[PDB]
Amino acid sequence: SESLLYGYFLDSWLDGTASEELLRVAVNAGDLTQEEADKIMSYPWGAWND
Amino acid sequence: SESLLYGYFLDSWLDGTASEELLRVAVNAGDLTQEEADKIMSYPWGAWND
Amino acid sequence: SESLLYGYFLDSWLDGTASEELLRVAVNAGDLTQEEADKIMSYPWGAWND
Amino acid sequence: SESLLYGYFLDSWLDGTASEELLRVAVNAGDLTQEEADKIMSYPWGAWND
Amino acid sequence: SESLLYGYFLDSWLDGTASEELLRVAVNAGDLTQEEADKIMSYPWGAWND
Amino acid sequence: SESLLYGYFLDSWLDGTASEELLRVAVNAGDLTQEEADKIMSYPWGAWND
Repeated sequence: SESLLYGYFLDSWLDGTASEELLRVAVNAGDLTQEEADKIMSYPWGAWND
Repeated sequence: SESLLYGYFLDSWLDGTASEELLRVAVNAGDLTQEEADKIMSYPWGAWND
Repeated sequence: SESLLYGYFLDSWLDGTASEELLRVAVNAGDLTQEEADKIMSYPWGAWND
Repeated sequence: SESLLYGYFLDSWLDGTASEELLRVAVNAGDLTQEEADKIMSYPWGAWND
Repeated sequence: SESLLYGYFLDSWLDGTASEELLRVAVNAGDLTQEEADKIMSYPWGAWND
Repeated sequence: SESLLYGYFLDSWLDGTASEELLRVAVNAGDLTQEEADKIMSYPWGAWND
């Protein structure tokens, strides 16, 4: 099952506030797994603003 | 029982921010089941903005 | 106990965004029970905007 | 322990959106206990807007 | 562990909406412990608006 | 596992509302561990506003 903040970091990618770097900071923080970051990046960045 | 982000992706369809493609990205990500996507699409898209 | 999205659909009725039809779509989706829809409709629709 | 929507209905009283009637509709709906409604009404109504 | 509404009442203190009186109403309501109120008051009131 | 308010205090750092002092108040309150504060500070402060 996913990290507690997966939905939070996925939302920030989809609303265009998060960057590639931020997600990696979260990976090294342990708030996301590497696999989760790669999954979030598979979404259209800033899709909510389209 | 539903995927953790079902209510999140249902809300984005109902508020008119999500698209058909986005839901399918979530299906292949494993954040939604195929059945859940098809269920969300059964709702009036952008119903909150009506 | 109630469906996960009961509080969500109750809020949308109370803030005047949801309709009678939408609640029934949710009933047939299985995101609300028939009894839950009938309960939500017992509230003043758009009570938050009054 | 409290009804799931206690914090929701307490917030609506504190932000000045809920009324005495609404809380009682929730009591008869079973979304709040009578004791919970009486507790919420013990707070300053619309305290967040003060 | 903390009362369900601890994070809610802490947020209202930090965003400058809650007062000393409100927190005490919550103490007597049983939505916060006395110790929790005293803890919340240890934060800079309206810190989010600074 | 993390303190209940970790995601809350991480969000306030990322949206630029929280300060170094605030996080330390939360450390001494016991709403965050020292390790959690140091982790939150490893993120770009006010990253959501960038």
